[PDB]
Amino acid sequence: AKQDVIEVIEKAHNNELEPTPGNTLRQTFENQVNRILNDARDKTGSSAQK
Amino acid sequence: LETQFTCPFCNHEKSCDVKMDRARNTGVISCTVCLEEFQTPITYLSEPVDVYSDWIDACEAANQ
Amino acid sequence: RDEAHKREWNLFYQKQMQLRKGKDPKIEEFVPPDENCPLKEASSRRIPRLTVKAREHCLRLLEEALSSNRQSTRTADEADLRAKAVELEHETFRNAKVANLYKASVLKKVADIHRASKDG
Amino acid sequence: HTTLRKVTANTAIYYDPNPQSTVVAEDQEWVNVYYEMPDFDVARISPWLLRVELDRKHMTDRKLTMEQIAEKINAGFGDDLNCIFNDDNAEKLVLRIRIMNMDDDVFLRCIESNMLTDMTLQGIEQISKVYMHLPQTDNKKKIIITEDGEFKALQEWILETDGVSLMRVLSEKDVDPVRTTSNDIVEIFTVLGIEAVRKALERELYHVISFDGSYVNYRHLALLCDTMTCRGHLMAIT
Amino acid sequence: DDEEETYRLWKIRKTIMQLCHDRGYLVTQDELDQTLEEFKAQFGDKPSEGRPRRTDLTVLVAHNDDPTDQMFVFFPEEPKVGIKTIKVYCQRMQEENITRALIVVQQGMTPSAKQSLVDMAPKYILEQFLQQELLINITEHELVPEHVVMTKEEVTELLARYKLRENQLPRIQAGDPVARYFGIKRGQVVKIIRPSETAGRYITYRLVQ
Amino acid sequence: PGFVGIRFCQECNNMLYPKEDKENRILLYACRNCDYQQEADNSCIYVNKITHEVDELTQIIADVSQDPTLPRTEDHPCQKCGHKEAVFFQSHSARAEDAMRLYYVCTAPHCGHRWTE
Amino acid sequence: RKLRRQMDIIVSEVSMIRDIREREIRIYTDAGRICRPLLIVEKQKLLLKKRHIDQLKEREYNNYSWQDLVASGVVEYIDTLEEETVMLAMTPDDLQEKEVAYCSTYTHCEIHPSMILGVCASIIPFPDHNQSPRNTYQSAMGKQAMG
Amino acid sequence: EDREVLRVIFPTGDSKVVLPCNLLRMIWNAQKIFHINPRLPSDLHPIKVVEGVKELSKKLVIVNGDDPLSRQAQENATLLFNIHLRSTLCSRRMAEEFRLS
Amino acid sequence: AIGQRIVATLPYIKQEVPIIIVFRALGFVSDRDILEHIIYDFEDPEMMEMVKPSLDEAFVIQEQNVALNFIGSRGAKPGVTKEKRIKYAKEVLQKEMLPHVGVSDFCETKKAYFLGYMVHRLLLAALGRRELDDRDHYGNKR
Amino acid sequence: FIKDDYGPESRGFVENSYLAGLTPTEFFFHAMGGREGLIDTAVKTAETGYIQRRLIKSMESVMVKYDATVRNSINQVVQLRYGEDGLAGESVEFQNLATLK
Ligand SMILES: [Zn+2]
Ligand SMILES: [Zn+2]
Ligand SMILES: [Zn+2]
Repeated sequence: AKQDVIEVIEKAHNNELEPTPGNTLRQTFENQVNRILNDARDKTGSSAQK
Repeated sequence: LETQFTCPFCNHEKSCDVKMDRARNTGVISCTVCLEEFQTPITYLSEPVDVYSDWIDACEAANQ
Repeated sequence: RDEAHKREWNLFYQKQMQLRKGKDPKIEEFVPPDENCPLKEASSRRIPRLTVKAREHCLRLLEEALSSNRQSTRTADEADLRAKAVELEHETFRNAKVANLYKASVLKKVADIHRASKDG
Repeated sequence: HTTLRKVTANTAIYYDPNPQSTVVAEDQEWVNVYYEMPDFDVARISPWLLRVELDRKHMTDRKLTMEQIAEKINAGFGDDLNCIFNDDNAEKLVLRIRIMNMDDDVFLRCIESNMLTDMTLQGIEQISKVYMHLPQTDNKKKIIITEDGEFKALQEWILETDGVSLMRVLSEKDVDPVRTTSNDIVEIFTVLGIEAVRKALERELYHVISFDGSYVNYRHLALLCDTMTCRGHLMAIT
Repeated sequence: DDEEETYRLWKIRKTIMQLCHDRGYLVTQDELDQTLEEFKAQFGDKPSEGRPRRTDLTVLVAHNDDPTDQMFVFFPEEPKVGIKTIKVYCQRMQEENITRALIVVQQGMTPSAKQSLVDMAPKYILEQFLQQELLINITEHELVPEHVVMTKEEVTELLARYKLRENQLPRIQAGDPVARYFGIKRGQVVKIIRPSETAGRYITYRLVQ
Repeated sequence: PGFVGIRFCQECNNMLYPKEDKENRILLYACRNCDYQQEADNSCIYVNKITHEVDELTQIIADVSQDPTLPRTEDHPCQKCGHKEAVFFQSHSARAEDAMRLYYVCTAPHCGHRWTE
Repeated sequence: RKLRRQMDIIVSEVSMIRDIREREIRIYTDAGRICRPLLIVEKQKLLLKKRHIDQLKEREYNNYSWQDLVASGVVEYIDTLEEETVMLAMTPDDLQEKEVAYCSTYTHCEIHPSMILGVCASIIPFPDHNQSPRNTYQSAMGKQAMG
Repeated sequence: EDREVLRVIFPTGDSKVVLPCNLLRMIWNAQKIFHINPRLPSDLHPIKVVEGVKELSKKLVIVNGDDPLSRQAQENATLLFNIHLRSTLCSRRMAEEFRLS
Repeated sequence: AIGQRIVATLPYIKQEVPIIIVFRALGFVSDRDILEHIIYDFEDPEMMEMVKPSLDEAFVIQEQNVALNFIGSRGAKPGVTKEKRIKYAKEVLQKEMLPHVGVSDFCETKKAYFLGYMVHRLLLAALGRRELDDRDHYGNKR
Repeated sequence: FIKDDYGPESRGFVENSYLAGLTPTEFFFHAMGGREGLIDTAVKTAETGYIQRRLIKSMESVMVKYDATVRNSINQVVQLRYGEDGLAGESVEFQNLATLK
């Protein structure tokens, strides 16, 4: 998950990131980062549950 | 701020009324009691305080 | 608010126009088209401040555009050129309602015909 | 809602003493192509130019053309002004504004300020933004009954706005006038009446209560809404 | 500016036909289900040119209960209606013995014109409508339940059955959009039928005040 | 075009205002409190850039390369002097929505080269 | 900074802040500024050395106190405004070299991160293993305890 | 007809409703109390079901009175419950699903 | 109206006063000097365009005494004589406005510089060239 | 941290479990998070209390009458039958309509 967030940051820093409709660039970047981190949290929680 | 001022001539409190004719850039201050009248040029930043001021200044200058 | 400012702006505007307009409107009488005018409804005054001579000039430009299209594509008939130009001018007059918009539409049509001729 | 400012790249007020020769070669060539003959009166012209540059991106996004903008200028100001524009096949989208003869430059400044904000090219006022999405929840999907007699949910596009102009929006073509609604209950009362606002108030309160997944028996909500609407007007709980 | 105006006029006419039918006046099914093409055929297509003209859209209908009860619906060309045009309409209503009229205004109407409207109320009942209000039929919205105007005998039966005085019923304002749609005045009672998730159906009554 | 600056009267150092010659039809910059006049050459009295396409590199100052809290990179050498180390940061300025763009400054003293990628 | 670390003309309480992006240097000698001591970091090294620890161990005899650390320019008081311009290492482990350096330009180091806590929260054992509201609740219940 | 009315009342497909008497649990209780064997034919005449449901519907009143207003109000007040009762106590269901005596 | 006007509110003055009037009352009449105190880089046009409305609002009050006449006019208590008013205004500017800059005579240059710095900070905030200050930042507290 | 660090650690992602223990920065960020909830409680209490008082004062005298209508203190009819069905809310249950779907 940390490497994925790093990749998203690198994409945003090189202007290779496009805003989703109805969102500016910063909101899109925050959405992607929060998606990655929420998925990581859910996966780790599932592993702990198992 | 105050819009009614004491007249320098008759010393009647709040007896002076000020009219701002902005269209002609002139302020007219008149005492209701002693009927003394004074006219001064005014600007859009002017207020009844500055008309009352120009009147006091004109009085003191004329009384020299 | 905005509505109060919109009316105040209008008050500021009309008086400035009056200052910038004549006391009385020197109405230049509409020039009646010559009987040789190939412009449909040449006597119409639908579009204000539009002269028949301007329509004639625009139709001349349309004629040049159609001639360019024909010579590029080698169109056979010639009478169609005049009829097509007159029809285009009449359509433009029917659609538009202001002189500047009319002229812009005619120029756009000219550009379209030029591009079509370029295409072949 | 779309004003001119939402589609303009920049503006500028020049001093063109004669339209025959302008300050920019592109503008001069285009104008003299426009200025082939006297389609006007030369005396009733001012040398103060107002040049507006538009964004092709925004205009295409809204499917707008300089013809519509010029028509809007004509409607909002009339023939007292002079708006001309180049073809859309040019490098840039440009239009020039003049006046037929306060100073003319300050007047042009005032016109430009009003033209950018007050003049509207598209949309409804008070509606600042609109979101278009395909619902994934059945509460907003279109539920129909098939010829076989079964409930079927069809995914369809719905729009969500930031403002409320319910009466104007309901009258727009291709807008469903049966289901289109508002979350502003005072507007519902104004447009649809007291029974409509009763129902809408019930729905909004239910949404608020059940967002958490909690459940409250319907009769309590109904009693509150009836108390608020029984006198023919909206009675605030205050 | 022309096709949009034609569509607007067609929509206003359709809504007016629906309103007249709901109020008990005689209207043909073809008049109700008139397509835009039929509107352009019977009427004009270029309101800017003057065809159709708003004076050509005037409608006259007669009540089913009796032919003598008739209603006018004129559409003034003037965006704002003053007293003078109201007086013209009142004069022609006098001439034709018509006691009811609907007026559809574009921009609105002057306060003094409204005062005139309410001044001659008992003799003539002429109401006002913005065309923006008539561009859609609010009674077809899902939020609006079925409203039914009760007769005096029905109101008497209701008050006797529930042993109520008129002031004990729930209220609806005379300026309510549905009340204006049905043209009900103070003192009348409207019966509202709506579905309920607990009982299935529920009838409530509102007095016009 | 760009922004059009303001002029000051030579006689009383007050702001000059645009005026035209009705007889000659040329643009002039004339004082109000005084009667000084000047002949213009830009012929553009006003500009308003709605899109706000301004150069953020102009605002950056080379001194920022001395900030110990900025990150440093050895993968974007500058061309002016060839130094391999540089600091990078974001615009952090209003009127810049896609401001995640990075800006670079050479850390070599007395070079101060700013650039973007 | 040299003068303040030597305590010649500028007392330790004084704050000096340089805003590099701006072109302002702000110096504050006012009262009421909250500050905390931090270890000074040179190129990538603590100025605190083994000899300082040796001297402090015998502070009873050699009269070597905390004031001598401040006088030797090994520790510094930093207020919030100056903290805005500091590159702080949480522990000296941050000053070690890494395959990919994070900062490599540290100016200060924490004496110990547990000093962020107050008097009441300092008696909680393993507070970094609890939900924060529980630490907050203990911070009051400790004041209500009997002793 | 009840089904069409329900389709109008619940334009969505949500069949979950809040009603007084849990008919399914009552039928289960009746099955257990009277030792109903589902695997044998029942002695319950299907016409008995229809008439019994009609009388029961008459017996549960929310708005009393014989005038047309009272009758319509009573019909409305118990409409949903009566639809549920008729669709639960059907002769077909009573015969082939619940097998009550 | 058309542009964005900058107005300063001084202690013991119940109405806002244009900044240029305050600068004139401090003894800086020419627009060039005031702009030099407010704008340090004259090559920046955007800042210049942002200050024009303030100059336009106050272009008739071109004299120091007129400005001190104005400020005294906006005061809570109105003295009948202008001489007391310009003196009262001179008292307010010298003693009540920015005391930490100075409270003695011949300090008008320092006051002008600090007021110009304040206006410069306001302009930087307006142009988005500097972030707004945070009220909860503990460096802004004592 | 360095300036413009948008990574998980910088912006408050706690990658440790409570058993492992939080690092100092994670500890501070978690404290900020918890402070948020404490504040929310402390403010919502008064907001909700005022709302509750207003609701009660608005509906205090509404009650079921012996004719089974719901009326206020002024004897105005609020509902012709309580809940439109004339039933109390403690005796109803969730049930499914079998002929809807
Ligand atoms: Zn007097
Ligand atoms: Zn000068
Ligand atoms: Zn370099």
